[PDB]
Amino acid sequence: EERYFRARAREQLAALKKHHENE
Amino acid sequence: VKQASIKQIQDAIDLEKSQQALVQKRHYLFDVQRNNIAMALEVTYRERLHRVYKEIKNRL
Amino acid sequence: VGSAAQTRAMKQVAGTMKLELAQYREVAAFALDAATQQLLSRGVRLTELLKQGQYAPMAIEEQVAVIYAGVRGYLDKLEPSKITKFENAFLSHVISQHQALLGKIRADGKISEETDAKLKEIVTNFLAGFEA
Amino acid sequence: RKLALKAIDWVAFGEIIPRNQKAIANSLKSWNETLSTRLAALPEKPPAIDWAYYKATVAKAGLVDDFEKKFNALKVPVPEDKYTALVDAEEQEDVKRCAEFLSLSKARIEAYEKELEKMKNIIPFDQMTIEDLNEVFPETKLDKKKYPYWPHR
Repeated sequence: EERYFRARAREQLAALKKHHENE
Repeated sequence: VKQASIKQIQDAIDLEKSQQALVQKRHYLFDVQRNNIAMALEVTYRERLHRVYKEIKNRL
Repeated sequence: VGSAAQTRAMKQVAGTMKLELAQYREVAAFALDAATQQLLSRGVRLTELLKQGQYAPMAIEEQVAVIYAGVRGYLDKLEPSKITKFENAFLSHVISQHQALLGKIRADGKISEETDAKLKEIVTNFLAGFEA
Repeated sequence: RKLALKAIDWVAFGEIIPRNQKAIANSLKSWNETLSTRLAALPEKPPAIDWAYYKATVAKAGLVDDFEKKFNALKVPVPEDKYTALVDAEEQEDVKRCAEFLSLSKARIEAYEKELEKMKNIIPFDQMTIEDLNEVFPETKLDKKKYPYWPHR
């Protein structure tokens, strides 16, 4: 569980940065 | 074709000049040899004083 | 005690080692490369640093230096099997050739910008020279 | 005893000619580090030989006084260096080789400078004829006789 949920946070942060930069 | 020839000549000159520098600092090896042999020789000299003093103390 | 009685210099390098080991323990036991491989690569190095011999305690500043070398990542390339020899040789060399540096840390009680500048050069040079 | 050694840069030390000498340098690293560690371990000053006064203070002092008189007559030899001349021997040969290398390299550099200067000065190819291009660069020849093209086909 630690590994699997360590993997997704990078994608979520990258998409947050892209969304905020876009608008 | 002409430009390529120019590049080749420049590369040869730079290679020779670069190789000149490394020759200058060749002195370091001899210093290492000298220091190693001198220190190694003095180390055994000190132990003799230590040995003689200890041998003297035990007898008393 | 909450580290109320502890030298200022040691806190800087120990508070950061706490997090490294806490995050190493929660993942690196399974009876990717971006996060997981680096995490246990650092953790296996950090574990080996804490081993010690018998009848030979150390002064505080030497521990500060040896932990400072590990925490900053200067030893993330060497194979973990050879860390102890590096520790011993580096400690002997630092004790002999750099007696003035330790007194600065002992007297001040904390690290400084000049001290931090000196330590990186010393560590990189000795690491380069120490490959045997 | 007192020592006067020379500080070295091992990073540049590895740059010196290592061919067929890697093993020698590897041994030298061990010797240089270990001998320094051993020297630092023991004090250079001689140990405390003040026991003779203690022996006088010690109740058993009488014949020990004669033995101390013998003790003051003790002498310790000093080893003599033998490899010092051998190290100095190779330096002259290395210096001669370096001088020869410098001379040859400088001659080659001057020749290359002349050739580069020749290459830089060049006609803009509009006034050039076929022969002058053969002068500047090697080009076709007449080895394939009885041909209207001479291209090696």
